[PDB]
Amino acid sequence: MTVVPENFVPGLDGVVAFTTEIAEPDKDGGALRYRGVDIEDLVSQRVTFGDVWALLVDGNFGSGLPPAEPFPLPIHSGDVRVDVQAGLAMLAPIWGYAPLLDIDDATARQQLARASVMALSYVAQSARGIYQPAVPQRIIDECSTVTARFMTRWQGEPDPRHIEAIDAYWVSAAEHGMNASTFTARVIASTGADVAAALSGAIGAMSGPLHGGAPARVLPMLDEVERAGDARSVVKGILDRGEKLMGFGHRVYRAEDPRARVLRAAAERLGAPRYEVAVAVEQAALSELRERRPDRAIETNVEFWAAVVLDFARVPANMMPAMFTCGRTAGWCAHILEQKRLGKLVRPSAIYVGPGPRSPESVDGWERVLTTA
Amino acid sequence: TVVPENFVPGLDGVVAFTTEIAEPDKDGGALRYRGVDIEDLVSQRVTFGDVWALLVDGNFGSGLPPAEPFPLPIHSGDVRVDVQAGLAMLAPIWGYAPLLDIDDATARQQLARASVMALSYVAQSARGIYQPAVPQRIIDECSTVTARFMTRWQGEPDPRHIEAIDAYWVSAAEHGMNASTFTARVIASTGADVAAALSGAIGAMSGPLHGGAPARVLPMLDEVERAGDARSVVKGILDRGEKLMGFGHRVYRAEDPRARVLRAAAERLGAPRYEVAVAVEQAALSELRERRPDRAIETNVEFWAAVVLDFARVPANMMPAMFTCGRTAGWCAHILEQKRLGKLVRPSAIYVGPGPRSPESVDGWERVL
Ligand SMILES: *[Se]c1ccccc1C(=O)Nc1ccccc1
Ligand SMILES: *[Se]c1ccccc1C(=O)Nc1ccccc1
Repeated sequence: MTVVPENFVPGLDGVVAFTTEIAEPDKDGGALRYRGVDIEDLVSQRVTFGDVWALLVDGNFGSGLPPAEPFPLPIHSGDVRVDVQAGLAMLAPIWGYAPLLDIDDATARQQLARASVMALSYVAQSARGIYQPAVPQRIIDECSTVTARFMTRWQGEPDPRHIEAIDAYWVSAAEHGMNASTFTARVIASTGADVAAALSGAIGAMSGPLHGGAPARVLPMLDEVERAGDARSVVKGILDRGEKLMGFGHRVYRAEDPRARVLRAAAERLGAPRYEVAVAVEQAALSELRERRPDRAIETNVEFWAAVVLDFARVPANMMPAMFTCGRTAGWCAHILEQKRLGKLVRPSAIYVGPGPRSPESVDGWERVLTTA
Repeated sequence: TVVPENFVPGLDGVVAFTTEIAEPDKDGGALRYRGVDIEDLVSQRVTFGDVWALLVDGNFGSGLPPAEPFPLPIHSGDVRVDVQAGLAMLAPIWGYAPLLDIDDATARQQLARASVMALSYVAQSARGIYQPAVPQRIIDECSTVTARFMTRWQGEPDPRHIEAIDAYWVSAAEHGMNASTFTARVIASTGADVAAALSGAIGAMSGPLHGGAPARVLPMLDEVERAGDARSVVKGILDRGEKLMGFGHRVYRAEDPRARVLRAAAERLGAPRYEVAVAVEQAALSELRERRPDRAIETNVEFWAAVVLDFARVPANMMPAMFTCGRTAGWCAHILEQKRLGKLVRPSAIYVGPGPRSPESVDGWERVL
């Protein structure tokens, strides 16, 4: 008889696959820490994304992310995710990226940083589009931070406070543990392949709708409440139609997500025009959902305030998933470097529950098969 | 106080899925596709397209369709990079929706369209940009996708070479759960489009640690052609410290069924390197077992994969792409199985890093704006 482990969980839910020193998503304590440093501390003191990238990868504020070299994007497919996923994979031949097996830690760290900032450059060019002239390097070179250079390359003359919005969002979305995309990067890195191939694979896993973390569409709901005037009526109407309230649902932490609280505070101080309506919608959505089902513990998803912050920086909705990918490159690179030092291939097992030995003549459609008989 | 739950890193020996696709019966020394032995499939010369349908669908009847005309848009100098990048760009132009928004029939059709697209991309990339493309009219004269692949790449393929590739691809179609197959399932579990899953799996196959890629034995095989004594040459390689390529421990009970199948194909098709290769196999096996009478030493399947692939005029740099082409059958079958399972793959990790500390206490804080 074919048996299965007693604590068999399809999808490896709750199974410990690694021990990491990178970050601690303290869901019981309601805090998020990068190498022991709270994200609230990082975002309150206005630490740029390039420095947080160094902190996660290196464990200290050693060497920040360098600027991207001039490299026009070679892929124009109409999908920003596809453009950067394919673009990164082709960096290995032209830049001579060796397999992770054949390089030391210092080479891998430089390669990770070089490609990480190239992914940001590729997204900015793809977002700008092919029907618009490229921004000259001189305007980009006037900027001081990586985040500022990204917006300048994409928008030309971005609002300085919109740059501050992206830094708050990118830091808050830099790393959140062993998600599907981070797991994908570590598995590819565990084969010894080049860092470009590992980053490209993780981009593909992030594209999936079920991955979680991409900003949900809440602008149609926010626009309606601004027009109607009563938030409680709008949320009740959406629920009464059999639809789901976007941006709200089951709790992830024990309470309010620390990333969600950080993003809401950023929208207030930076002067988000939608902040007043968004707060009113949040309290109405919580009150309606916490009363209709008083048993569930329901909090606000971080994707609700991520959309508000990204919309404030004038990011189109179809571009929002790409903004999430750009920030997550810090967490991806940190886990890739840690996996290289770990030095063990990741290969789980599978239990066969299929048919037993059967002759080919016993398979449906065998007569159609052409053979030497 | 921070303690792990009696684990080892890398998920070794941990069951992640149950599968109906294939059973690598290592303790019985047999490999079966949906219960069908690969030895039976090869002995009756079942083509790769039919085996692709058997793995994905569980039955024959609708094999791999011919590839549509599409000149390869990526020329990076690496065949793996070309196909991996090219497959990812199929989604926007072909309207590939995420796996969450399509039914099984749509997913199966999209997998077949991309799977045969990957073979065409590899053939075009191998042929290079310094040569004109083979016209579609000549390709249509062929009857199988394996013959279409050789025609698109070489132009005037030897019929024996086509049979050699067909035998190798069947044995390399699927070998259970591995890093590349695991990667394809993980990406599919997010609901992403099948093109993204295949592109990610190709990157996983690129890694040297994956295993199964054709062994580097040509310099050694060329050597025994000179000396003429297999026994003398192998002993020298061990004596000066190097490792005999293509030989190692046991994988199955005694013999890998794919290795026996591939070797039988070499003699059936009159491979010139066959006589030398068998002599090296016996010389390497006898000396390795004699030096270490405890460890079970058996011929790696990748040793005979190099012999068969080289016979078909496949260069050494192309051999990893050849392995990628054959494995597309297994990846497509597992992606469809993952689609029906509908459970996201999301493991957990334990934090063993530094405790809560202020940013000022971290080294290098003074160099931060
Ligand atoms: Se971009 C740019 C262009 C000219 C002068 C200064 C800048 C700049 O760095 N702006 C900025 C960076 C970071 C945060 C807010 C604003
Ligand atoms: Se390809 C080709 C071109 C012209 C005529 C016949 C073929 C052909 O089918 N060759 C072949 C296919 C499969 C196995 C052996 C040979």
